[PDB]
Amino acid sequence: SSSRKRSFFRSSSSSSRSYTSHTNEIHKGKSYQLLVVENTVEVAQFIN
Amino acid sequence: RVLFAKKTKVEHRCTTNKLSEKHEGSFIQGAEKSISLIRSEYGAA
Repeated sequence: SSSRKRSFFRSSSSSSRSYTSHTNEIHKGKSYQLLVVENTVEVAQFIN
Repeated sequence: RVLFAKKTKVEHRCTTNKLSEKHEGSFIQGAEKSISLIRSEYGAA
């Protein structure tokens, strides 16, 4: 804003204001798992 | 101005405002499970 008025005297005023703000967030959360189970043969047994 | 005098008045005012916000969403997920039974030891492959 600037206002200038002259009524037998010279007057001048100047005002400037600037504001800028930036905010950013990045996230990533991953959880993964794999369970396996085997059972061999070993043909022998205990029928004794 | 009229005899005799002089008056002058000037006023100026301007404003400007701008705002921008952007957000994006993307995620993927998938699960796969399996079971089996098979009746020499070479077949374990």
